[PDB]
Amino acid sequence: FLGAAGSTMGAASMTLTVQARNLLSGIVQQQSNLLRAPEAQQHLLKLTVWGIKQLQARVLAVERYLRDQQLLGIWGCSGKLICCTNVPWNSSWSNRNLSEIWDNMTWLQWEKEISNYTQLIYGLLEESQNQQEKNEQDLLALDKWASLWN
Amino acid sequence: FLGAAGSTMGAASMTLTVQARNLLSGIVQQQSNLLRAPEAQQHLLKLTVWGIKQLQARVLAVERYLRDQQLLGIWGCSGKLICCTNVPWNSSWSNRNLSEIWDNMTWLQWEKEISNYTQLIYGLLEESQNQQEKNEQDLLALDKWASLWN
Amino acid sequence: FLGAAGSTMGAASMTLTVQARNLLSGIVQQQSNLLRAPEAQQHLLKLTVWGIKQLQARVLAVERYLRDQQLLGIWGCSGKLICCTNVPWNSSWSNRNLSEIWDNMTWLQWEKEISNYTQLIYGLLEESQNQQEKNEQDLLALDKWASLWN
Amino acid sequence: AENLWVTVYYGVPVWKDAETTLFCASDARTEKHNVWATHACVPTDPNPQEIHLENVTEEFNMWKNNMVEQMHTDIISLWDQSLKPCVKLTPLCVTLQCTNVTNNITDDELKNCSFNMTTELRDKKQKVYSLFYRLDVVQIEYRLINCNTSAITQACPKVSFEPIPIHYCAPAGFAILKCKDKKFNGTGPCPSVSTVQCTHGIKPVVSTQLLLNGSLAEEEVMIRSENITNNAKNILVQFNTPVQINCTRPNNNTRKSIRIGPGQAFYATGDIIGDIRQAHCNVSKATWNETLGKVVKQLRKHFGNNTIIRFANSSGGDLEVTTHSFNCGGEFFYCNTSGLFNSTWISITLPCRIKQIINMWQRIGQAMYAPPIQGVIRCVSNITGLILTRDGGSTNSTTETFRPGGGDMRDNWRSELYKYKVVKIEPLGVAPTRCKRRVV
Amino acid sequence: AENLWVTVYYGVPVWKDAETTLFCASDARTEKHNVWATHACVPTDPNPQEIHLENVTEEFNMWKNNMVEQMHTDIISLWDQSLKPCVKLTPLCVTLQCTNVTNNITDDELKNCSFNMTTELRDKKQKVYSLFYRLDVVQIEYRLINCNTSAITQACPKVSFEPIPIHYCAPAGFAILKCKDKKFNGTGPCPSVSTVQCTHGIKPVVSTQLLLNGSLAEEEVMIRSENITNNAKNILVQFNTPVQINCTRPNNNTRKSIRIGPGQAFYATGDIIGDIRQAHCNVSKATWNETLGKVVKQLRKHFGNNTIIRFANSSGGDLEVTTHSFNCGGEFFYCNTSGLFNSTWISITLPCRIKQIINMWQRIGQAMYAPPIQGVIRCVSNITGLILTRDGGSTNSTTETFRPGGGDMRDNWRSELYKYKVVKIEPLGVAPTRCKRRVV
Amino acid sequence: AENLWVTVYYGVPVWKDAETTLFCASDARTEKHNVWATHACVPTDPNPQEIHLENVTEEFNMWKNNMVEQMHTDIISLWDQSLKPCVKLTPLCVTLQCTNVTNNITDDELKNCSFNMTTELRDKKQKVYSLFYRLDVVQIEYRLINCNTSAITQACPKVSFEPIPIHYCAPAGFAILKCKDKKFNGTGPCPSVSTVQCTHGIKPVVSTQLLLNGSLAEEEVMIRSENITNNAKNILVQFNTPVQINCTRPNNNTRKSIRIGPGQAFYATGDIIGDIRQAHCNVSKATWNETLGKVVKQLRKHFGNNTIIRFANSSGGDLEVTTHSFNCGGEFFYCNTSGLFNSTWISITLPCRIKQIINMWQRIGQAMYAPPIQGVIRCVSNITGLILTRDGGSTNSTTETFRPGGGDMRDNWRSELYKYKVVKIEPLGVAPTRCKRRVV
Ligand SMILES: *[C@@H]1O[C@H](CO)[C@@H](O[C@@H]2O[C@H](CO)[C@@H](O[C@@H]3O[C@H](CO)[C@@H](O)[C@H](O)[C@@H]3O)[C@H](O)[C@H]2NC(C)=O)[C@H](O)[C@H]1NC(C)=O
Ligand SMILES: *[C@@H]1O[C@H](CO)[C@@H](O[C@@H]2O[C@H](CO)[C@@H](O[C@@H]3O[C@H](CO)[C@@H](O)[C@H](O)[C@@H]3O)[C@H](O)[C@H]2NC(C)=O)[C@H](O)[C@H]1NC(C)=O
Ligand SMILES: *[C@@H]1O[C@H](CO)[C@@H](O[C@@H]2O[C@H](CO)[C@@H](O[C@@H]3O[C@H](CO)[C@@H](O)[C@H](O)[C@@H]3O)[C@H](O)[C@H]2NC(C)=O)[C@H](O)[C@H]1NC(C)=O
Ligand SMILES: *[C@@H]1O[C@H](CO)[C@@H](O[C@@H]2O[C@H](CO)[C@@H](O)[C@H](O)[C@H]2NC(C)=O)[C@H](O)[C@H]1NC(C)=O
Ligand SMILES: *[C@@H]1O[C@H](CO)[C@@H](O[C@@H]2O[C@H](CO)[C@@H](O)[C@H](O)[C@H]2NC(C)=O)[C@H](O)[C@H]1NC(C)=O
Ligand SMILES: *[C@@H]1O[C@H](CO)[C@@H](O[C@@H]2O[C@H](CO)[C@@H](O)[C@H](O)[C@H]2NC(C)=O)[C@H](O)[C@H]1NC(C)=O
Ligand SMILES: *[C@@H]1O[C@H](CO)[C@@H](O)[C@H](O)[C@H]1NC(C)=O
Ligand SMILES: *[C@@H]1O[C@H](CO)[C@@H](O)[C@H](O)[C@H]1NC(C)=O
Ligand SMILES: *[C@@H]1O[C@H](CO)[C@@H](O)[C@H](O)[C@H]1NC(C)=O
Ligand SMILES: *[C@@H]1O[C@H](CO)[C@@H](O)[C@H](O)[C@H]1NC(C)=O
Ligand SMILES: *[C@@H]1O[C@H](CO)[C@@H](O)[C@H](O)[C@H]1NC(C)=O
Repeated sequence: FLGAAGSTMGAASMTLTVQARNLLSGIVQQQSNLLRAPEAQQHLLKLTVWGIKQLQARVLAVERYLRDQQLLGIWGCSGKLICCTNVPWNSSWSNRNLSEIWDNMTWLQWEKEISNYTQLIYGLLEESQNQQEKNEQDLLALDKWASLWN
Repeated sequence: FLGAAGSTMGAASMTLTVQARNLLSGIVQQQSNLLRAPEAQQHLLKLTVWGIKQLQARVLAVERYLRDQQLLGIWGCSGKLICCTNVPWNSSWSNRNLSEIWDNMTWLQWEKEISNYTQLIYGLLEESQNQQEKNEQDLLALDKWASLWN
Repeated sequence: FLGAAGSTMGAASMTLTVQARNLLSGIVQQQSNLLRAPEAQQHLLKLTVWGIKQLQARVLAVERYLRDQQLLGIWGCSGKLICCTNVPWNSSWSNRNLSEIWDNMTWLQWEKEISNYTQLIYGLLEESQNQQEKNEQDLLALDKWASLWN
Repeated sequence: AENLWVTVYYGVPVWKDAETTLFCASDARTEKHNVWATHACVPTDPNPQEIHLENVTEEFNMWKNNMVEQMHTDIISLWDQSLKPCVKLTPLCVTLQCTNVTNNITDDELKNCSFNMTTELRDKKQKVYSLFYRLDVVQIEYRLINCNTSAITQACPKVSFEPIPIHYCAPAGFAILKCKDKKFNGTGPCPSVSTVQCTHGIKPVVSTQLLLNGSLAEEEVMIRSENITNNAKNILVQFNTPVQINCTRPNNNTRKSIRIGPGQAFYATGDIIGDIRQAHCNVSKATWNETLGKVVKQLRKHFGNNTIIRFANSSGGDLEVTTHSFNCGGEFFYCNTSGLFNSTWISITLPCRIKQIINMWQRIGQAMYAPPIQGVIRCVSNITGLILTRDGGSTNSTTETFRPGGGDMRDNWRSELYKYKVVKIEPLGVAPTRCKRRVV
Repeated sequence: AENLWVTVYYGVPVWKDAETTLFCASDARTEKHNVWATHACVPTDPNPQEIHLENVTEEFNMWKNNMVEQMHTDIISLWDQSLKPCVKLTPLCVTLQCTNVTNNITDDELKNCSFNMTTELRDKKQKVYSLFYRLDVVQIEYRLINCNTSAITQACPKVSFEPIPIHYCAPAGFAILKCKDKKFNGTGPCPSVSTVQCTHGIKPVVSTQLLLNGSLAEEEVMIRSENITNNAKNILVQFNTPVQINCTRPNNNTRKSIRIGPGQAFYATGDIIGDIRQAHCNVSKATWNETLGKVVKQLRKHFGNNTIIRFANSSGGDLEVTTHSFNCGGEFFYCNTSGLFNSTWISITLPCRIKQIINMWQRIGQAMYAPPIQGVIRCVSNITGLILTRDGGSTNSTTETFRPGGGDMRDNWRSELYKYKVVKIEPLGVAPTRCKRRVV
Repeated sequence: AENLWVTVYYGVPVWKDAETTLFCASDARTEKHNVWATHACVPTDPNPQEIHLENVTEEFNMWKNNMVEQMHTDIISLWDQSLKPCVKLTPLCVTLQCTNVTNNITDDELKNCSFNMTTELRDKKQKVYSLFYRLDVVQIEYRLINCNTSAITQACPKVSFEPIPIHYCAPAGFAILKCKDKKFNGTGPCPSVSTVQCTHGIKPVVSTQLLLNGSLAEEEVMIRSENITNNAKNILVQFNTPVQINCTRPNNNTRKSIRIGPGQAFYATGDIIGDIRQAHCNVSKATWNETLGKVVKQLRKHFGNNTIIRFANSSGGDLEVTTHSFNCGGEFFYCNTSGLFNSTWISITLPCRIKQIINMWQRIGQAMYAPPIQGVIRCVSNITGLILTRDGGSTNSTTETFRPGGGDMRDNWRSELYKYKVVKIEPLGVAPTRCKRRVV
């Protein structure tokens, strides 16, 4: 868990070689402590201080842990931990050397590079994913027998 | 958001050309107001009126926002915002002209057409999706080398 | 619901022929009773005994109902109710006759067989699913035109 | 044609009418100890994104609306939650030796009462100055009116009573419709609707018989009822002109702090500076005459253009069904508004009384005690309409009589949640098309 | 064979025994102010879909069951939540000048007490009529029994005490098993089980020594114990025959309302109409004799067919371990049920006393005060079994002695949650097959 | 090169600093009625998996840390939740006829007071023995000090006050950083950090002017401040040597139980065995001299190596800003620690007083009453540092003066949450690569 966060993306190219360095299961295996004793306390006590503070924190992790699954679903990438797009590396003017990136730059530094236009990338993804591609799939509803590829 | 709900399905064929007119992200981006201040209040107050009324409303949107994801998973359509089936337009006796439908009829009016048999459609989908198709996929576990397509 | 749990896996090979004998929708359709009256009570009462006991039980089913969806996502099996792997039936030394298994053995008895090494299987799945396969997919990013299959 | 194939569509813009909880939203500005702010429940209130639809004639209703009950039950719950941690006044229900006051004009009045009190070390009691009104004491020489009913816990003086406006925001998976048709009366298909995520600023004021600060309509002053036919239905009316009510209370009203037992201070009215006059509200007779003319001219739309008479309140009842009652800066007024209703068919002062001990402002049972306010009280803002009743009876053709009824509080917020409706969102839709899956 | 390949299966019908919270479910019928209904917690209670399995012999247990503690801790929590907003009676613990009553037969009795009370304007006290029982007052002329322990807050009279049946419904991801084997004694592998989503209607009655309205077994009247070997274990027995108990209280019992301070009324027993008789319950001696014969004939199954004697409930303890105690229409009875136990080996009245001040019905500490009931009290329904104790001792072979023990309340609901069990659902299963993925 | 293509990466190990709620975690050991344990909130506390990172220099802060407020507001909330269901002592604020005690040495003292009390049947009062201290009674012959402020509800005697250590565990989607740099002073980039899921054992002690049982640093005894430049900033100092404080209270302190009204016992100090001596704490002068030398030698690192003088805490003011105050086994000590501060530039006893009525240990308003402890009180453990203030003023070059300030409680937990920080986890990252989708 977080075992090579301090590494560069080249030395975090091994993190994507492993289960994103166990980040996603680490999002959900941290719930197992509060999964293990929310009920096993047998006390009356007439009142609960953590009756909301745990429960507010518990559903906070779920909604945050579902916005990404909703976002990977909207980019056709649900289930795939790593997937490429049809949108290229666009005119986003953080254009540079590849072996500057995947050799010597940390992910945190990589975040510091493209902290701007991140929402611009995020709107850009669903454009090619649905607004051209899904209607291109509806264009694959012909099934001719004599004049397919005219 | 909801920008062409009053339109016909022909003029809501542009809604499916866009992100279902931003309906699905609109289901989840409405959570961001209560995501932004559930904790930022720094008050003691000894008691919470919205300590349950928000929390009951919060998990109501999650379970409703998960029954559909569970239902698209059961029809093999998880991730796909639009997908067709193997069940055809069956003997459901709301049979009519296509360019009556995808030209001049609102989605609300379309709901008024097939308000009945909607659960009959919903049971009909999982029949062809699993009860024939998944065992047909288990029939693709042969891998012969000399007598494949006898 | 649970209609052939007492059956052997051979007579629960019909359970996988149906919607896992309606187990997954049964996980979520049991929520519909507490979906139907959490709010329809119109009483003041100044205090709630089930204000936490329902809500703790409600989000307990969600997190348990999401760890599996997270686990099927990590094995590339999200959406697929039944899927095979690339990991074979390994050196797990519960090695036996197939028509001993899929003819005469209950699922509960089958659980009693492989209660051990179950976590060993679970770690074994993500190894072939990501740590070889996803980087093999990154090895499919070449697109040559004259020397593809050298 | 060929056999079509059903195709799911996830995110279809359809809706059903449903019922669910909403939540308040307001803004920050310290002293968030307001009894409705609950220390800024959702203090965000972001920018109001509003989206028109323009192609849908969605029906509405105001007499089957669910949001008014959620508004009503949250107000009483925000009331008692504010009133809980304050001081109980159960040692105050004792015998009172009272007498009148003598410094100024008659027809105001007040009572000079004293009692054995201050209860400080459980052992020493004192004869205490106090100055109470009428309409809160009864003879047997005196006792408070509420001692045959329940307890009389007082208000905390640090909290306020200014109804700062709130916003009801829909939760996820729901939407708030909003009819933009400027002549939508009460109930029916609205042609021009729009969608918001949160409502506008809604001041939760409380007033019988005259609703104040409102949401003013357009120049057709609207008439709202469930049905005109039944005489036993209140009639709402909405204005378009902000008529002013210059209310004030004349006196200077010195406070006097009393120690009761442990650290529980009690505030009683000290002896005032000594100019005992009447509480009153000045209303311009000209503008009031013009507003009634616009009202009666659209009242004649509903039935024959003949013989409109207006009356004072009838069948007696408690203050709160007869006088226009409200508070002004945490000081609760009761004005005999008889002098507004003569027969209109072709500056005004108003005598305002003051209670200090108030009942539960809807219910019977528990009752609060208002602390006094120092200085001179004066406040003024707009009216937005009235609550009227058609009497009917044997008047088969003529002499149509109206009296300003209205005792419920839900009809206040019915006059502002009329142009809103909540709908659930059903993002799952199916349709047949020409696509079919490629079965492997 | 070839190397197989592991294949996941999502939704496998397996289960593990687990522990989680459940929730009540009942039906609607106004006056939902019942102390266990909590104003209709889940008022749906839909149609009971029940599914048999027929091919599984699942083990059960009743002495390690978890649902009885969840039933027990919810009852005490529903108790105090009902008892919270009512009137405290801490001004009642005073000295009482008492005397007897003289109108009717002896061997009933009551005490004519009076005290300085009514405390209305904090300043005026009154000598008040009251009529108390015995078994709730002690000498020093008198005081209440509970004033050396804690407070004595009374019941709200508007609530009821009829134990309307509830349904425990499982949450999602869990299931409720149900053994259908009609001779499953207490613990072991049940051959015929079935699954429900909710339990049946369970009346949460409270009774020592004789459990009423029950869930009656089949004609083999069952014997339930943890082990017969240990003498320090209570023995449950279940009936198959609804034997009747015609209980009544004779007198007419006039109420008398007392004002205490602020608006806190207090209800005391006024002077009754004047026919002071005894509270009693008539039991048919014939049917009672036949039921014991069925009991002893299956008691001889567990050990040698010789010398069965039954005895009076064990001497000593507090009423609640000796008398069959219960309530009838909000009136709490204590009947010396000595006259049911002679040696059976080969109409009956019962003297019922009445307490009014009750302890916490399990605990020590806080204590409630029952208000009186007007009119004549009479109620009747079935029994379903007893709680017995084997004495053992030096009786190595013969003279087997039983006395109707039982002081705990959990053994009531153990007699109805015996045929239920909760299991979690583990929908993730793996198996090797002949399929392998087509690697691209 | 060719045009690259953006590729999402789910689970990137990046973080942002954020703020969220945490939760306690401890272990089991009955008698979990500890006022901070809240009956074992999360009683798991599993094995502490700790992971180093070694390649990141992450910044930290201790003066902008959020966890100390979450620690501070949970302690006061765990305080009042413990203090809620106990006995109120509002009948105790009465007049007290007091006199001195005469058995032993002067300069200790105590007052022999008696009052009309025991209030048992609302009608009989008694003259009651009591034995109070000084510093909690005032003349007018006497009354308690807190009767001009609010109520004086006492502690439940069954609960304890031993600060058992707790663990703050992060929720899901968050992580707890931990700086391992042994010379990280207060704020800046820590070169060697590590990640934990839960903190270590943190004893929530409460002590002014001398923080006890701590988390001792390494042999460089660290100096912590927001900035040295401003004189109006408290200075924390951390030790490396567990210096001992043998504290004790001499007397035997007999308890005396009093019945008050209903079942509300009250515990007052009975007449003791009769050896009235002084409460004191012995400190070894040698080791105390050596620790100050290490302190001043690193104090000279921050500014010129000249003229260090230490002082008493001025004159006047209250106790809690002047005396080192704490509790020892539920008995609250106040020691004039003047005798620790002479000018250091080149066994000790301490007079400890005892209050029994305590204020709210931060606030004004409600106040608790400690019950007495039977027997002889003695306890001893380590110190870990002090809270000092630089005076400054006109001392432009020399005579540097320090006095042991510190009145806030947050600076206690600032001395232990300095090496921790919470971060949210952002698992969504994008990067351009050479892969492109195969569009069908
Ligand atoms: C009628 O509308 C007014 C419009 O704001 C509501 O607020 C009241 O406004 C008056 C100003 O004319 C306030 O009076 C004075 O405000 C000054 C501000 O500098 C303050 O320093 C004085 O102490 C004094 O309060 C008044 O406070 C304010 N609130 C109230 C309760 O009168 C008013 O609420 C509306 N009235 C009704 C019945 O809806
Ligand atoms: C024994 O079983 C009965 C079966 O219902 C339980 O309910 C009691 O039923 C009797 C009817 O024989 C009720 O008495 C009368 O009911 C009429 C209905 O018209 C009502 O108007 C009268 O005021 C009177 O209540 C009785 O109320 C009802 N409840 C009680 C608490 O007796 C009864 O609860 C069962 N007893 C036990 C100890 O379980
Ligand atoms: C200082 O450190 C000690 C280390 O444990 C903290 O705990 C106190 O330890 C002493 C032992 O020297 C306890 O005294 C006695 O413990 C025995 C155990 O057999 C018990 O039977 C006696 O009744 C007596 O309590 C003491 O209880 C315990 N707690 C307290 C509050 O003194 C101590 O808390 C630390 N002091 C401070 C101010 O942090
Ligand atoms: C207010 O506007 C609504 C818009 O629908 C009118 O409502 C209906 O109008 C039709 C046609 O006039 C009548 O047949 C119905 O009886 C009306 N229903 C109701 C509930 O009023 C309505 O006429 C307008 N006026 C009033 C006074 O409500
Ligand atoms: C009740 O039925 C159960 C069904 O299993 C019996 O339980 C076990 O039976 C076997 C075989 O007779 C014994 O060896 C075990 O000791 C029994 N266990 C227990 C806990 O009883 C049981 O014998 C039956 N009778 C009783 C009185 O429990
Ligand atoms: C404590 O260590 C920190 C580590 O960064 C030092 O902090 C900064 O150090 C630089 C270089 O000396 C200064 O320019 C900054 O002004 C320092 N900032 C702060 C907030 O101190 C710091 O000097 C060290 N010492 C102290 C007493 O804080
Ligand atoms: C409404 O329908 C008209 C057709 O008359 C069309 O021109 C217009 O774009 C539609 N508007 C919306 C919002 O659908
Ligand atoms: C139980 O097993 C028998 C085989 O003896 C089979 O005939 C029957 O269908 C099975 N029932 C169920 C519910 O699995
Ligand atoms: C009253 O009406 C005036 C005129 O439009 C407006 O400016 C003001 O905001 C209204 N409300 C008050 C004074 O509360
Ligand atoms: C008692 O037994 C009879 C006979 O079966 C039954 O009809 C009745 O419902 C039972 N319960 C009562 C009277 O509460
Ligand atoms: C005090 O210091 C000693 C010496 O390291 C240590 O063993 C002990 O645990 C410390 N804490 C106490 C006595 O509470």
